[PDB]
Amino acid sequence: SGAIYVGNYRVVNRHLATHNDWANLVWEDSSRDLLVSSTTAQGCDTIARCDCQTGVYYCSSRRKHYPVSFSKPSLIFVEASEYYPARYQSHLMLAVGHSEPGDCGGILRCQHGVVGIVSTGGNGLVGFADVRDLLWLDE
Ligand SMILES: NC(=O)[C@H]1CCCN(C(=O)[C@H](c2ccccc2)n2cccn2)C1
Ligand SMILES: [Zn+2]
Repeated sequence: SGAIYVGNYRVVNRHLATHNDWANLVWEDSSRDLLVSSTTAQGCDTIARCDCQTGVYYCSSRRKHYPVSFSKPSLIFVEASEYYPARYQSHLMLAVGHSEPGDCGGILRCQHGVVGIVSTGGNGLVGFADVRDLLWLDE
C-alpha cells in the first residue's frame, strides 16, 4: 500500500484505489495502473521533473529503503493477475530489487523528488509506474 500526496491530489495504484478514490476521481489509466483522486488537505510530496535512472525506493516487506538503477519508462508485458488481464503496461520502469505482494504503492525518489510508485514485482525484479510526465499534478 501507499500513495503520493501532491497539492490537492492523491496518486495511488489503480488496482488498490478505494471507494473514496473513485468518488473523487480526477484521472485514471488502466494501462499505467494509475489513479489520481482529489483531496481537501494540501499534500506533503513534490514531483521530480527529470531523466534520472537511479534513485531509492521504499520496500514495505522489508521496512527498508533500497537504492536502484531502473530502465526508462516503457511498454512492458505484465502477466494476468487477479486485478488485470494479461496486457502491456505503459510508462513502467524495471529495476533489480525485492518486491512481493503488498509492496505496491512504495515511493521511488531521486534527488529531484518523487519519480513513481511500485506497481509490479517478483523474480528479484521491481517495477515502478512513472509519474514524472504528469505535469498537471503541480498546478
Ligand atoms: N501492475 C500490475 O499489473 C500488478 C497488479 C497486481 C499484481 N501484480 C503484481 O506484480 C503482484 C506483485 C506486486 C508487488 C510485488 C510482487 C508482485 N503479483 C504478482 C503475482 C501476484 N501478485 C501486477
Ligand atoms: Zn531526478
